[PDB]
Amino acid sequence: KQEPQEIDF
Amino acid sequence: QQCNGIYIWKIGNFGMHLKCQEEEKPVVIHSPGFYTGKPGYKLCMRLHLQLPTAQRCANYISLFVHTMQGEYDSHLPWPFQGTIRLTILDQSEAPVRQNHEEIMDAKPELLAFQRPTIPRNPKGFGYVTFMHLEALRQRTFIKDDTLLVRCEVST
Repeated sequence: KQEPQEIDF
Repeated sequence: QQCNGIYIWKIGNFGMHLKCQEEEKPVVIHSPGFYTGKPGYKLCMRLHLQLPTAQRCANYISLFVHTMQGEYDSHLPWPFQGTIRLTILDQSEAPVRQNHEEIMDAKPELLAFQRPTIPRNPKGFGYVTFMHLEALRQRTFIKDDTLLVRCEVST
């Protein structure tokens, strides 16, 4: 299952 | 009555964005800020068409969510907790519709779910590889040169 992630833009 | 906040993001002139991506130019667009309710959180979506040459994620549609400073922030709990359903809507015949979606639980330990000190939170939460562009050639996701993105929030 694809897991979301945090990205600092 | 139901109580989840739902936003429908219509992305027009999609063919233009695809041509740009194929020209190896960045394609980054955001949805207008929308509220999960009243009172509710102000959020916005971020869609990236990764370059044809991006190694980790070439030719993918990336989809993220950002918290924003909203007019009802003083009447809401923080950090944000809940689930968010992200969906790219199939616009083909209703006989059988297969949307492309993911459901994610917020992680209160991440600053992406706190209230930002500036209009839009620099940190976003989502999927770099939400949907491969090739998938658009398998079903009628694009109709009248428009892509439909749905965001349902359950607090």
